[PDB]
This record gives sequence, C-alpha cells and structure tokens, in this order.
Amino acid sequence: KEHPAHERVLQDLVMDILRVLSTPDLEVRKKTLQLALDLVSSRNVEELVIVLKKEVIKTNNVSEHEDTDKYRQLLVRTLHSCSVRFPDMAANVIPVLMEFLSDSNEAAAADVLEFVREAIQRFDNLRMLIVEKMLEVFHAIKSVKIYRGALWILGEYCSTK
Amino acid sequence: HLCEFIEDCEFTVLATRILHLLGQEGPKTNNPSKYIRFIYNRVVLEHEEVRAGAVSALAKFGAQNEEMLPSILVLLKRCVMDDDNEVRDRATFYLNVLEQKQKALNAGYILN
Repeated sequence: KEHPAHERVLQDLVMDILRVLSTPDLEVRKKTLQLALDLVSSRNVEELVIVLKKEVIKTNNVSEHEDTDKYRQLLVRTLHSCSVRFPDMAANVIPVLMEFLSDSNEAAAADVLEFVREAIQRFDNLRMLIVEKMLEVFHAIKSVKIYRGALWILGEYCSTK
Repeated sequence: HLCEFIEDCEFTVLATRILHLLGQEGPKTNNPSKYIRFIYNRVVLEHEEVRAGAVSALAKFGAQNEEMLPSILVLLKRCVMDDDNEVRDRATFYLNVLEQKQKALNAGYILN
C-alpha cells in the first residue's frame, strides 16, 4: 500500500474480490473490511455503497448469523469512518431504518455512538426526518433500549412545538 | 461495619433502602472524611443508579454541611463530574439544577 503512488483502480477492483466474501469466513472477511476501508477517498464509494446496501440486503436474507454478525459491527465501524470524512447520503437513512429492525444492544451502542456524534455534527436536516422516522420507529416499538433512547432524544428536543 | 461489609456483602436492593435513610442523616453525625470516603465508594460501583444515590443523600447533607463542608461542598461537585449521557445528564442536570437556584435557596426548596 506503501506504493503510496497508490493507483485509483486497484482500490476499485476490491469489490470484485469482495464479492467472493459472500462465501463467508468472517475472520477473513474482517481482514478485508479493514483493508477495504482504506482506499476510499470518499469515492469509489457509491458504487460500493450501493453494493453495501446490496450487502445489506444480503445481510437480511433469512440469516442465522453467528459470524457475520460480527462482521456487521465491524462493517459499521469501517463504515463509520468514511462518513466522517464524507458527505454521505440516503444510504445512511437506511441504517437508521435497519437499526430499527434489529434487536441487540451493541448496535444501540453504535447508534448511540451516532447519537453522540451526530449531536456534534449537526448540519441537521436529515436528523429531523430521521427523528420523524424514529418517531415512527419508536411508536412502532418498546424495550429498555428504546426506553433509554427516548431519554436522550427527549433530552435533545426542538420543534413541531 | 455496614459500609465495609455491604461492600462485599453486595445486593443493590439494600443499598436503596439504606441510601434513602442515610440520605436524610448526614452531618448531624459527623466524621466527614470517612463518610465521604465511603460515599465515594458507594458511587464507585457502576450503575448510574448506584452512583446516583450518593448525590441524592447528599442534598440533605450538603445543605447542612459539616466540620469542614460548605466551601469544599461547593468545590466537590466540580471535582467529581460525569458523562455517559443520561449519566452525563445526571451530573449536568444536578448541576444545571444547581445552576438554576442560588445554591442556598436551592437547598431549601429541594430538601423539602
């Protein structure tokens, strides 16, 4: 990689390779994700993102996660980073949705992590929708996690007086 | 004995009860450093909740102050402070609450 003359393309070929991952082995996959993250100057991105979303669908599937779960968390990390740099998009909204589906803490933690972050980040607009989304999600749901969720959000508050 | 043992004799539930009681008692029985010493410990434990009691007990206490407390009482809330969002909030809020009344007044209303 310390061929820091680091050509565009090469980074790009990864996905192809990556496709192969669907024949799992997380551990390998995991190595990939880290590896993967790196190349992206917040670009070859979309095609990827899309692909990620594909992954995401794929991730849904019917699953009996045991290994891939892990991956997900990781992915999200990997993913997280990018965003920091980037301006990101709808894809993201989808996580929010996605997250609603889900049922385990670690994600909530991420989410929360996001809570924090976003709290810092504020360009805002999205949030509001999402807040709406959430409103649904929320209405649509119960749990400690949620319960907790409410608290912060509540804490947060703005309009629709 | 209670303090120590309970610490390493566990059960959160006990703590609730005792907390509540202790909550009232404070500086009428002095021994500040120790008592502080304890109090810190009680908090030490995780649980936003476990942590929380030491502050609440404190309100009757703080207000009264003891063999050294008012100046310092003021200093302490500052020295000990926390994030963890709603745990953050607890610190912030108590503060914020604190922020909101002349602390002398503050003590009077809340206490009752």
